[PDB]
Amino acid sequence: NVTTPEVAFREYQTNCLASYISADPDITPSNLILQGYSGTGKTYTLKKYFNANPNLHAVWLEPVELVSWKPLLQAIARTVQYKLKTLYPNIPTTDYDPLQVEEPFLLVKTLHNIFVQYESLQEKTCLFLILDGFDSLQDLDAALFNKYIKLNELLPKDSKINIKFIYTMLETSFLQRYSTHCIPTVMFPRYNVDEVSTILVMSRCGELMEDS
Amino acid sequence: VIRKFTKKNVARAKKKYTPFSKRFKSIAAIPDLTSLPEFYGNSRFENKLKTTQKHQIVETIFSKVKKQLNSSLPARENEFASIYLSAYSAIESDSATTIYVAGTPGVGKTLTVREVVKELLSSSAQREIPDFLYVEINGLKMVKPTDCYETLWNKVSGERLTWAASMESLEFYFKRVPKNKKKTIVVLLDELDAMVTKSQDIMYNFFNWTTYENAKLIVIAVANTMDLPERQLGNKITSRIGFTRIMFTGYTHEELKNIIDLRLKGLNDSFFYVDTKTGNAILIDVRKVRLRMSADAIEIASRKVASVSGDARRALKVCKRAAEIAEKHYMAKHGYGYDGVQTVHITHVMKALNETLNSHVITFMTRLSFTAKLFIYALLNLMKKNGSQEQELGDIVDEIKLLIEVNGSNKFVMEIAKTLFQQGSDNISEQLRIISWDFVLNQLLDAGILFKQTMKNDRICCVKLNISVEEAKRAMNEDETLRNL
Amino acid sequence: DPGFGSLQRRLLQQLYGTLPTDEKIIFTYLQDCQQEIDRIIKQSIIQKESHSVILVGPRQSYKTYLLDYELSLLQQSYKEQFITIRLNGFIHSEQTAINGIATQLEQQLQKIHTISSGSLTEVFEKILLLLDSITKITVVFIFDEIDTFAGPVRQTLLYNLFDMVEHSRVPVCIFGCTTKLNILEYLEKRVKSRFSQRVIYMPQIQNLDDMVDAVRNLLTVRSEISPWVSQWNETLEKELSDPRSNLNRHIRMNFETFRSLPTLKNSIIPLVATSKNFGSLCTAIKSCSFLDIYNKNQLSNNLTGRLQSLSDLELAILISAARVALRAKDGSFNFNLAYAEYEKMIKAINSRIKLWLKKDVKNVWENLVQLDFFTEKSAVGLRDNATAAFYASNYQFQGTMIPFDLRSYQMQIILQELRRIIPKSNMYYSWTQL
Amino acid sequence: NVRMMLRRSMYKLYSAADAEENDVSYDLSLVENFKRLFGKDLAMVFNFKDVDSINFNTLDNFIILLKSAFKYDHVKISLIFNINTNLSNIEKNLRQSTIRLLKRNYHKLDVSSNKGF
Amino acid sequence: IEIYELEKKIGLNYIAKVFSKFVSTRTRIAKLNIQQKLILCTIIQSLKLNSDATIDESFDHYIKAITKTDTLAPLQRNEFLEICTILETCGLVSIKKTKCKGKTKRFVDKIDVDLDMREFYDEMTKISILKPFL
Ligand SMILES: Nc1ncnc2c1ncn2[C@@H]1O[C@H](COP(=O)(O)OP(=O)(O)OP(=O)(O)O)[C@@H](O)[C@H]1O
Ligand SMILES: Nc1ncnc2c1ncn2[C@@H]1O[C@H](COP(=O)(O)OP(=O)(O)OP(=O)(O)O)[C@@H](O)[C@H]1O
Ligand SMILES: Nc1ncnc2c1ncn2[C@@H]1O[C@H](COP(=O)(O)OP(=O)(O)OP(=O)(O)O)[C@@H](O)[C@H]1O
Ligand SMILES: [Mg+2]
Ligand SMILES: [Mg+2]
Ligand SMILES: [Mg+2]
Repeated sequence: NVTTPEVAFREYQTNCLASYISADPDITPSNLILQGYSGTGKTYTLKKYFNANPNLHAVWLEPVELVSWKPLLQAIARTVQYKLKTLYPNIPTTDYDPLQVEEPFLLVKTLHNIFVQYESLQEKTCLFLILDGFDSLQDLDAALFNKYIKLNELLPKDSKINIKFIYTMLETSFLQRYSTHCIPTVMFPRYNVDEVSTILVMSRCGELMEDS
Repeated sequence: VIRKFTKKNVARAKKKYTPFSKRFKSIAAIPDLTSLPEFYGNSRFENKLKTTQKHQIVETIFSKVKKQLNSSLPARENEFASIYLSAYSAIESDSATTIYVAGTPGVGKTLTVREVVKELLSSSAQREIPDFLYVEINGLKMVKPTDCYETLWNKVSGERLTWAASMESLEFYFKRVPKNKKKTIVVLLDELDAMVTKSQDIMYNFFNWTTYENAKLIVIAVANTMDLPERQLGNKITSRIGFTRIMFTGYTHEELKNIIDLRLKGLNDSFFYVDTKTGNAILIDVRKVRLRMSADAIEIASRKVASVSGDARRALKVCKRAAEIAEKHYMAKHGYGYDGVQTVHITHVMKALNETLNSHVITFMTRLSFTAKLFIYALLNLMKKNGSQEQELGDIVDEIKLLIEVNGSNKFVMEIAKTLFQQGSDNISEQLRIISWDFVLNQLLDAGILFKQTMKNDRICCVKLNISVEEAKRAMNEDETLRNL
Repeated sequence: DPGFGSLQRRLLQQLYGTLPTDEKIIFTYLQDCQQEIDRIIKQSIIQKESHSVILVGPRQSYKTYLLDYELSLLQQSYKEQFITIRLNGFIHSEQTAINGIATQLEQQLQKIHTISSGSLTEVFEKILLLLDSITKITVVFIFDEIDTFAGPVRQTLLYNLFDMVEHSRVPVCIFGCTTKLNILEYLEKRVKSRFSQRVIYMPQIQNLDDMVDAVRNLLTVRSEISPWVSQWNETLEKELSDPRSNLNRHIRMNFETFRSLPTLKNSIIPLVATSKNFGSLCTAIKSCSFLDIYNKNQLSNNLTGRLQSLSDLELAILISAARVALRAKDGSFNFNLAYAEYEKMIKAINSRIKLWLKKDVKNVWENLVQLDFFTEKSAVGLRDNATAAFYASNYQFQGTMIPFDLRSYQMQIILQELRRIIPKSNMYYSWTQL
Repeated sequence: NVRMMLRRSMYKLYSAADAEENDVSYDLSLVENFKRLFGKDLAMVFNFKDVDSINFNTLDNFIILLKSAFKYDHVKISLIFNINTNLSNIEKNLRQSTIRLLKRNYHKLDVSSNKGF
Repeated sequence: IEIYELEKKIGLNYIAKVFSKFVSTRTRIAKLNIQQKLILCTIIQSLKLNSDATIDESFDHYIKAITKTDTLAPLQRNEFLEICTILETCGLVSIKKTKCKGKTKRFVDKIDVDLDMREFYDEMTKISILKPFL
């Protein structure tokens, strides 16, 4: 029950996003990876997909602006409960401080404490945590992504809020480090010269209209 | 004010900082600490984990055997006598001493020391010796190694202090306090190697307090190794520990038999009312069933364990595993659930012994895919070609390409080349790596079959076998295709 | 067609395994391991016997799936008999696992009917007072990635956990999960002595019939919740029984390369979901052309696909650098030597095409470094853990203080691989031979 | 490194803004949520001293990191580069994408002690 | 004094019994099975070529010695390790764990041997079938 948008040369990628991202938490994977190099339309296609489906609840994070793992954990704990406040304004909550999160298990504890107070909701829901540029953290090691892979197993199973992680990656070798985890991955290959010309015309002609 | 960072999860215990040397105005002002309410020790969570059963569970005939074989002294009598005589002489002479005990795991060190101090407490209960305080410090049960300072002082005085204040208090208590105002303390230091820090201050302090004239302190130090002080400690601590050290040897098979048959005194060669409707057995529709364990089964278990380790835990677990295997076979044929003569004979013990000894490694590489086994075969060929025990990944890529393109008359290679380089499509271009190349590499890395080096160049990165080459070739010879070429 | 929506939803949640517990799918090759795990957990929870067992198997080999299935099976019939503590070796450290055990203990004991308050010394001795010390509640420990706590320095948590298993009055079940085959050699001698030596190796797929039977279990709808169920089951059985069908060919290819049912599920899910009606789904499962499209997309950012996106100047510079690296004995090159080879090749082509200056070849060089065609000489790259990465970030490397034209680089693709899949009709193909 | 550069920049920004007008995390989300805490927009002037002595890889990565702040309507960023030798010696040390970034609005100003006597 | 009290003037014999109790590779070898004796011979031979070798490198050398001699049935790695663990508990083979020296730095288990080499060659040359394995 999802709307597929029309992206000019990312039609397969858009059908894959429609096949993987839905409001039903039963038929949605815990982790989803979008892999492609710079200017391959990953952000553009993901934004078009979430604009075509306003019922899907998405939280957007830029891991490049956070630099390290501890601000990334605090950013997740801040933005998740801010979105949950603005989504269900009549649900009474407790404002946990995101600076209390200093370790990954503290993030698990804080997310549990946030999610146990939305248990009066009717239907199970999806909260999509989009990490656009995970391997663009200046301070990245090989063990950080394993924590985010296995994070869903520490959160309660029958919760009304079920967090879903969408990762965006640049490097092929970084993604191939984690191939035995069998995460669903959509690849965004580099554009053709014809596709680059079409995108450049369709995105810059109107900007060349009203140049003074 | 604006903070450079925050510590919002600080949890600090309520422990005072003032040591015992400042607790009284003078040495002559210290009272009798034996006549003090909080000194020398003069379980709030045990009701948390209880609930109602709402069921009557089935206890089969083998269940009592499996409960009697749990870890929770016919063979330790000389060691008991030595430890008891030293501790008894130190208690009733108001002397301070160190008793060193070492051994391999599960040879009964902790059990013998605990039974020695139990018999000493029984002796002091009937006024044969002066009364003493018993303290256990396990070095592997401490968060910080300095917490032993916090523990022992809390066991002596009842105070809760920080560790440097606690160790100052213990130094003042052992050194300066007179003997007539004190009590004897027996301290068991279990897992002594865990109490070894960079500067050996804890070991020096604990063994140097035993060289104080007023201390009335007995330290029973339990260690893994006979020459742990000679390997890891300074010469002052090795001098203070002493030359007289007590070795706990591994058990012989007669003693392992004595332990096992002491566990099986009240149910081996005995009758049970079995109630074959459910199988729930009651010790003296319902049958009288004799239960026995074979004496030769205990013989072969005790002989194998006594040759390998002498561990009592290992022997008890082997016999318990044999009883579990027999119980599984028994409940399979009746369908008894959990809610004549049944024997734990030789073959259950042999299946219990061999299930720890059979290796899954060759069985694991047997059931891998073709591409993982082709990786291993190419790595073995490169290892025998250039003689190196470390091969570059690009060499493995070229060796796999060479083995596919050289054995191009093999029917399996004809059938699988398009799969390996194109995924059988004819819309996918020809690939430089095989299909599932990174998958099987990462799989062999998670299994621990391979070691890889941390370089970001994929071609010049090297790979090593972490398993035996003989095991790898024995796995590679089981395959029908790779043993041909 | 709401019936197609119902059938598509049912197929999708069968493929994600999110069925109710009574409808959960256990493959036939997984059944013996499932029974052994069920017997161990039933002897722990029902019969109050303490157990210690490590599950050993590769990633995505149903270690967590079987444990979760067993715990949800015993959840519906013996709910107040047990609590569950979950630890993960990646998330939890040696100090942090104590706090995790304490906080899970209080929130699990508040679910049936403080321990977690204080410093780490107080919390750990309170956990020991609770565990080291009507019916008794079983405490089930699920320890994922238990190999990270069996390290070479000290194994304090594993020591105290196995001591609770072997010498305590509260019955405890400890399940370790790892990928390491030689997990028993990781253990310290006293930790191994307290361990029960009960290791369960997860079953592998042994033959192609196991994969075909598992696919049959996954895609057969065993409930009549759609009117299209019988036709779907008929067409799926027709395709699986036929040895020459496309789906059997894809299963055979997976058996030869990946031998992984999660890998096949990741391709089957968008085939099911991208269909818009029942006949389209039947055509999709009969042809499996989407599986070919998916397989093509999974490789499109590999070394082969990244080379086919290069421009002519990019390809020429890359060929020149591969020539210089082949002639070198350390396989190393810089921007100056690659530009010399490039200008030599352009001169010998135009003597037999625009020559770009070094100022403009700088950009193409930076793009080639960015697309992981070149890499810096003896660069470690991404570090294993956060400590080593932190050490590397506080060091100034010698390859970042010299000018860019003298930095040593090495090729991720050699000139022979460049010759192999650059087409024969390309302009610079003749210079791939040397 | 880039982490310490951003952390010092955000500590200086938060300290100065609270000095002129609760703890936050010293990263670029403070730039994102600046008008939500302080009620007015922001103009940041970065003054890089001794560039010729700086690691140009770290400087390039910090510039590309600051480029992410252009997506916020309330942010204006100025960069000052104190250069001791010449411009070409530093344009050979940055990436070509960084040179294209800096060329959009830049001003050279030759101010030395020995300028025109 | 303690030995006198347990076994019952003191004398010289009790001092000598103190030094006998609280203080040898000929007797350790003599208590072994010929299968166990071959394993010890291969291990000291294994630390001749590599001189920092693992279990799986020592076991690889052991399987080489058998195929050129055909003395006793060749056995499996785990069996090799428990006989090597048998030589732990009688006091000949010593096993440690450290990071290996090489391009890859991860943790391996190794064998070290310090038994007196003068008495090792005397005990093994009496047995004719073990003399190929020196
Ligand atoms: N298919 C497309 N149709 C129209 N415009 C497009 C398309 N793809 C990209 N663009 C334009 O090009 C810009 C760059 O794409 P985008 O930001 O999505 O790239 P990206 O892959 O996310 O890059 P990066 O890794 O640098 O973040 C878009 O913001 C948009 O203006
Ligand atoms: N002589 C014995 N008689 C009966 N049971 C014994 C004997 N020795 C050991 N056991 C059994 O084996 C268990 C292990 O013994 P113990 O805890 O004393 O070992 P340890 O020598 O201190 O070993 P570790 O170095 O592993 O701590 C005991 O709890 C008991 O069940
Ligand atoms: N609770 C669950 N419910 C449904 N499916 C599950 C559940 N847990 C795992 N799976 C599925 O099982 C498959 C792989 O099994 P699983 O996750 O148990 O692997 P594992 O061997 O435990 O992995 P690892 O070693 O990485 O922890 C995947 O398709 C995954 O989605
Ligand atoms: Mg983007
Ligand atoms: Mg002990
Ligand atoms: Mg798992």
